Amino acid sequence: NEEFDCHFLDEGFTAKDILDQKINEVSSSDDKDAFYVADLGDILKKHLRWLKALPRVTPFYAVKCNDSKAIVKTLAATGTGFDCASKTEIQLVQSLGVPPERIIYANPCKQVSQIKYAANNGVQMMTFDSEVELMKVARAHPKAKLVLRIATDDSKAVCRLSVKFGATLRTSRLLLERAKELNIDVVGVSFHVGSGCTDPETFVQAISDARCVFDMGAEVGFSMYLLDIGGGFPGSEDVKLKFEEITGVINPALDKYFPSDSGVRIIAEPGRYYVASAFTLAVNIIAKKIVLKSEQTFMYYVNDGVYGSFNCILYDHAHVKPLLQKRPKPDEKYYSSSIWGPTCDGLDRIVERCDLPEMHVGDWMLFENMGAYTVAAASTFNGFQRPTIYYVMSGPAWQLMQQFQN
Amino acid sequence: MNNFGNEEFDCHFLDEGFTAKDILDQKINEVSSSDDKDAFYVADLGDILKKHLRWLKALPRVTPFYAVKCNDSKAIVKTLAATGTGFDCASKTEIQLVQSLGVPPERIIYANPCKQVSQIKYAANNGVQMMTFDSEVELMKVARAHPKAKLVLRIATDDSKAVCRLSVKFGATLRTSRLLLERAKELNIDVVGVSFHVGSGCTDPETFVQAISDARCVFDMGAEVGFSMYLLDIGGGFPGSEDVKLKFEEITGVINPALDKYFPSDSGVRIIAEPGRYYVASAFTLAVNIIAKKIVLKSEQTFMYYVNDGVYGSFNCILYDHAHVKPLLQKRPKPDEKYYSSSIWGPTCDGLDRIVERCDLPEMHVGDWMLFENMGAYTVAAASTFNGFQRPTIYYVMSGPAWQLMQQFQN
Ligand SMILES: Cc1ncc(COP(=O)(O)O)c(CNOC[C@H]2CCNC2)c1O
Ligand SMILES: Cc1ncc(COP(=O)(O)O)c(CNOC[C@H]2CCNC2)c1O
Repeated sequence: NEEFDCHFLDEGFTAKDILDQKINEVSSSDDKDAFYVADLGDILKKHLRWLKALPRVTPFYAVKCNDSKAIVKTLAATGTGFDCASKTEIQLVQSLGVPPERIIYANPCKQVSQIKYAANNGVQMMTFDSEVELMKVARAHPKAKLVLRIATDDSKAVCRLSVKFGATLRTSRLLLERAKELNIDVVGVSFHVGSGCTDPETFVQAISDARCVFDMGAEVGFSMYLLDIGGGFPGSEDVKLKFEEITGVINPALDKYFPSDSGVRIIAEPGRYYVASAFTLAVNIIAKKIVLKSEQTFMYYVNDGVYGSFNCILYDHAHVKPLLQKRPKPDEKYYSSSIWGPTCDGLDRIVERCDLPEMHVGDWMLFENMGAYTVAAASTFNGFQRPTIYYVMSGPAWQLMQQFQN
Repeated sequence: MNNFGNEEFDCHFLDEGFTAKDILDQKINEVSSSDDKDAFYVADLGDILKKHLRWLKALPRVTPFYAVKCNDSKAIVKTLAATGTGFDCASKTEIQLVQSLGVPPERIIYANPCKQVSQIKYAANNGVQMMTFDSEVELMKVARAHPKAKLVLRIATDDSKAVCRLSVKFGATLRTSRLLLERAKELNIDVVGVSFHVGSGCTDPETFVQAISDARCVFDMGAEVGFSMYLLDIGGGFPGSEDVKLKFEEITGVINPALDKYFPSDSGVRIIAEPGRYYVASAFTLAVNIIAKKIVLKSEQTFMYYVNDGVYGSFNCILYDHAHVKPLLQKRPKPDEKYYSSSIWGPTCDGLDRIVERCDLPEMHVGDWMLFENMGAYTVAAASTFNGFQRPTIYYVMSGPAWQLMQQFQN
């Protein structure tokens, strides 16, 4: 089974070269299903980079971003924590041998039976942001260590009047007092700035707000020690606001509001940072139409779409950039083109308009940075199966993973 | 009510005097004093049989080929196969599903106009001869991978009033249709008919008339080039519930005179359709549990309810199918009871996983149930397990008389 099958990446070869090779091998096979190449070594590189940029912050990987068992196994060997949102994710993490103290149940609104599942399996730390959640915890997991999730302002959000998660400071005070009444232990504070962060100062504000709630806890008699700064960090360099800019703004704020001598323990919940760039998707052009506007335009149909990997266009506000597998000659002509998914849906369209050389059925298109919120949310609408994932890892990357295990 | 063994093929008896609603009530009452309150469906296969009887009555000249993609539940396909419908399959997996249930290939149309070559090869290997197409490259692929196929030319329609527009993506113009027929003649490929799709969620029935007229024209084009055209495929778009402005019978009352005018029976034409949501929409009712609750003060009281199904699950139809969902209470509320402005949210971490932005509901509590009717079409077929949340259990029910009706259809 390919789930736990990993291939060697030879010296001097990158995931890109492996992609080229696999494509050339099937040139006349006629079996040209879409497929992923996933470089686990890129995940190890991301971990080293995190250790360098955020030395005070323990990463808890957000399983929901991509729950591939190979990914979770690699990260567990690396020694990260895991942020789990449901019973199934907890089951996945524990099946790989991760002890419960490396799991945070960071879902603020949890079904009671799933809270009980967490309690049965020793997962003690959970987040919350409402009084009803406190009632549920008191009845189903009374010895849990609760982390109060506070609200953060996203000025760019589509729905700004109705925020799904996060308590205001005013509500946070009442929640701390209520938890004290119910004899429930609150041990920290969490927040989530969001993937669509444009200004790193948002983090500063969140950290400042977190400190405020910490002070409230001290007033009510809690011994607060856990600060969870959430996720939202970029997973590729193809972004305006790069990881290191964010961390360069975060670390002084952490030192100012949560100095190390205070005894605070700082964690994060990065999802896309670890996995986005590790996965590259190859889709095959399965159909083609030429529309005359005599300026020629083209419609290409590929065998992955908005019901599959490209659901990220709708759910994750993703902007995907098609890349050519075979290097184009410098002089060849480009045409206005659209790219469509395989399903019956007229809205199953990947790219409305782009410039491409004339391509043919059987040619491949590549999409980089497809690791995050792509396969995790794919469906089998129309009966189309999920692309196979080929995991690769070089020898030196495996050695680095061994060093992390030691 | 509890499934034992396989969910797919387990069916429960629906006793005399009971409706699917009563089964929902019973299931809810049965788990009233426990903490396992996962979301679940009640699927009344008898409603599907009723829909088939209604179709036979309203469109006696049109053989239905069920659009498997709308809801690919094995129980649904088995019931319809026993009923004797055809099947419209969009991929190798759907063909596999239909054939596994024992349906012969002549009751399958591969009505995907833009097919991967290996899937065309699969269709050829398993005797599925009839496929649609709307482009020259498709003719090349068929000539190379399925040369003996019977092709149905899919034409464009003005579906501007339809809820789900398909014509931007699929369908040849009449001008293109002439060239496609001539090209098919060059390649020695047999074109046997014409198909169209007015668009899912049709709002104006006159579209069908024009579509049928266009089909007649293409038929005539085929006759000019030497094809003997006999198959007319009028697609889908029919409503699946009575909760719509444009009801099934108005559409069929517009379709039947057009069929008689442009395709009289004495011509030898064979007329089929590809209804998806018509057969299954109202057969499924979804019950979700309120798993979390927040009170927001405006003191005008407002409420946020969190349930254990969402936009990544069954309610993906809000995004993909332009669905407008109406939450229903298990017990019809007393007239005097106070209502509050309320929002309904899915279980996932996503801030946009929101089912209902604003509605009026009495104050509800964790453990209460909400019902969503007419959830059969384009709901489970496109659900994912994002965040690790599992698909709702489906409980299939069927009364004795419904089974008798199915037996009559099978004979
Ligand atoms: C509570 C919590 N923790 C971590 C993450 C992961 O965020 P990343 O940006 O680092 O991956 C999340 C993510 N929550 O929502 C992001 C969704 C919204 C659309 N697709 C991604 C989280 O909620
Ligand atoms: C070719 C073809 N045949 C039948 C159907 C079924 O249409 P119904 O309206 O009868 O269910 C279709 C539908 N195709 O896309 C409609 C999807 C898109 C979003 N949700 C519905 C079809 O294409």
